[PDB]
Order: sequence, then C-alpha cells, then structure tokens
Amino acid sequence: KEYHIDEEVGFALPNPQENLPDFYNDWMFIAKHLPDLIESGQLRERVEKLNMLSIDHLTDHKSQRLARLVLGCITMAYVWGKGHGDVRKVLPRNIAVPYCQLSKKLELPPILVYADCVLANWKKKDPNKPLTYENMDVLFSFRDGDCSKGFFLVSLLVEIAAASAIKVIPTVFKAMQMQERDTLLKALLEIASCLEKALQVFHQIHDHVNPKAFFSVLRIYLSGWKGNPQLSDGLVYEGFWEDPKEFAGGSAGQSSVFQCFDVLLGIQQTAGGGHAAQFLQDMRRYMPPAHRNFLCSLESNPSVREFVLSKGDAGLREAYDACVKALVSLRSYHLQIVTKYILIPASQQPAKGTGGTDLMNFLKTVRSTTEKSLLK
Ligand code: HEM
Ligand SMILES: O=C1C[C@H](c2c[nH]c3ccc(F)cc23)C(=O)N1
Repeated sequence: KEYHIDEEVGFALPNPQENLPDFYNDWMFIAKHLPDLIESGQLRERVEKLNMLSIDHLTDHKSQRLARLVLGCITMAYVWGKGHGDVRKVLPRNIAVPYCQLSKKLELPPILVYADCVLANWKKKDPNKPLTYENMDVLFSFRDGDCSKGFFLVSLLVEIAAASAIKVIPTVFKAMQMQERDTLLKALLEIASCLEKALQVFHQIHDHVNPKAFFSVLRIYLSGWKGNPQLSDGLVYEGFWEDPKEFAGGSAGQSSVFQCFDVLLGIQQTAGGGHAAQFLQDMRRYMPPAHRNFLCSLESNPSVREFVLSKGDAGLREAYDACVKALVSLRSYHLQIVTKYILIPASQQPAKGTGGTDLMNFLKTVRSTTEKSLLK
C-alpha cells in the first residue's frame, strides 16, 4: 500500500496545513498566541471558557493532523502551564472530548507526539528554496527562549536526511528476490552514504538549541503523564473516559527513522523481552497508523542480514556493515547530545528525558544491540 512516505521528506508530513477551517478560529487563536497566554496566566481560563467544537468539519488528513497539533500544544500548555511546577490533574471536558475523538479516528493517542510537534509542525519560509534551517520555521511554540524552533527543526532535518535512504529500501528487497548481487551492494552502499551524511545534520543541534533552555523549559512541555509523579495515576479526560489515563510524552523514540533501519538490517531492537525493547515496541502505538504499518511490512520481508551472510561476499558484508556502522555512529553521537543537553543541565538544577526512561543505560543498550550486528 501507500505507507504515507514521501520521496523528499520521508516520514515527515509533506507541505503541512498552516490554517484550520474558520469554524475552529477559537482553537487556532489559543495555540497561535500560546507564549503570551501562559506568560500572563489566562491560558487555562481561555481554554476553560471554550465550548465543545465537534471534529466533523475537518475534511482531509492534512487538516486532522493540524488539529492534532493545535489541540496537542494547547493540552500541554494547559496541563503544565507556567511549567514551574503547578499542574492540572484534570483536562477540561470541552477540549478533551474533541481531542480524544480526533485521536481515535487517526489511531494516535490523545497527547502531543513526534508526528504532531515535528512532522506536522513546520513550513518553508520562501516556498521556492531548498529545505535548510534558514528557509524554515515551526508553526507552533510553547514559550519564548524555549528554543523549540531549533529542537523540532533539527529533528525534522534528520528525518528529511533519512528520506533519501528510505526510498532505496524497495531496491534492496527487489535485488534480493531477483538475485541481483551488484544492484544490492550499490543499494546498501547508497543507504550507507545517506546515513553517514545524516550525522552532519545532527551537529546543527549545537547551533540552534541551548542546553539550559531545552532542559528547564521545553523538556517540561513535551513531558507526558505516564510514570510521572506530578500526575500520579495519569490525566483525567473529562467526559470521554470514566477513570484517568496514563500516556507517555513526546520522544524521537516515536521516530520511525531509526526503527525503520533497525528492522531493515535485522537488528532485533524489539526482541529479548527487556526494558529497552519494550519502550521501542510501545512507542509504535504513538506513531501514525500507516508508519506503524510500514515497519511490520519491513519485518514481513526476507532478512537482508540472513541473505548477506548466506554468501562469502566481502563487498556485500562491507556494505551491510557500512550501514550498521552509520547507525552506531549516530547513536554514539546522540549519547554526546544527551550528556550536553540533559545530564549537565540536570546537575546545575538546585536525569529524565521527555519519553520517560533510565535513558543513559537505555541508549547504551540500544547502542550496544546495534554494534552486536557488525558482521566483519
Ligand atoms: C537536544 C536534543 C536531544 C535530546 C536532549 C535527546 C534526548 C533523548 C532521550 C532522553 C532519549 C531517550 C528516550 C526518552 O526517554 O525520551 C532519546 C531517544 C532517542 N532520540 Fe534523542 N535527543 C535529542 C535529539 C535527537 C534527534 C535530533 C533525533 C533524531 C532526529 C534523536 C533520535 C532519538 C531516537 C531515535 C531515540 C530512540 C532511541 C534510539 O533509537 O536510539 N534524538 N533522545
Ligand atoms: O528528551 C527527549 C528529547 C528527545 C527528542 C528528540 N526529538 C524529539 C521530538 C519531540 C519530542 F517530544 C522529543 C524529542 C527524546 O526522545 N526525549
């Protein structure tokens, strides 16, 4: 099927919708003017003084995703608010019930996710320029000096960078069942080049993001109500659910990019039964419906790994390894990001990433599992 993947931007939503139908200018204004409404303390009230708009005037997917994004950021700004510690352990029935309903139709859970605040949360400034940081901006933000532009867009520019490798994947599987060795070597080497060029994109996080800002401000807003003490037994979605419900916060863990290439190269991240594997399977529930699909479509295919090892073919192993290396490289570099942006900021606070994991030995499990797949 068509797995909602683009030749140019891969898993990212292509040319997203910036404006909702006029019926929803109530929603739109609260989200568009979020930095000032919590700077004041009128956000929770402006949301409480909102009547229940039904969802059935959102027609196409682009719209429903922008509504997800609007209803998403509002729900976070409400619950967390100033984010200086005072929380709302219950969500207003009037924002809850339409957001819980849109989330059920899209098969996503009712909380801001990677798909919303990165993949649907962008536009290009001058629509006849390339997809660089200068010529791009996010649609929605939480506060000022939250460095949410840098964070969300460097995240995106990696997704973009990976799209050139994802489009090669069908060549790999065709080459295997057509028994075309030269085609397959070229394909894996191409996927390799794209994945090692994506490491340079990661370097931009230092340029456009600020450690203390991310950690003390933006981290609090992308945070979830699942194993969070602040909201002991989840959040109450008044009207929709009889009890309160626990849902994990936003994470690049909800990125299909890194999981896609783990599955392709037969790196069994989602096997073994432990904490790291479990997190990575669970975060697929937070991926869009058609991406969740794409990943198990890749699991359904014959193993590139089993195929490559079946032959005494140095060049093919070298190419397969070059891919696995690229993935280690990125996860090795990503460990340095986390040290700079979470570990040290936390140590100057008189860990806990947005996802909710024992992150340092979680990442190194996931990093270790990757380099265990190196053939040689
Ligand atoms: C300031 C920047 C970043 C920080 C502070 C950060 C932090 C973290 C943390 C704490 C986790 C563990 C999951 C959790 O508990 O949330 C994680 C996982 C992950 N991050 Fe990041 N991250 C950053 C940038 C990026 C970017 C730009 C990407 C990709 C575009 C990325 C990709 C991932 C992936 C795929 C995982 C899941 C684990 C894995 O597959 O290796 N990260 N990150
Ligand atoms: O603390 C973090 C940051 C990191 C992350 C990287 N890109 C993201 C996009 C959205 C989001 F909610 C979180 C992230 C993560 O998985 N936990």
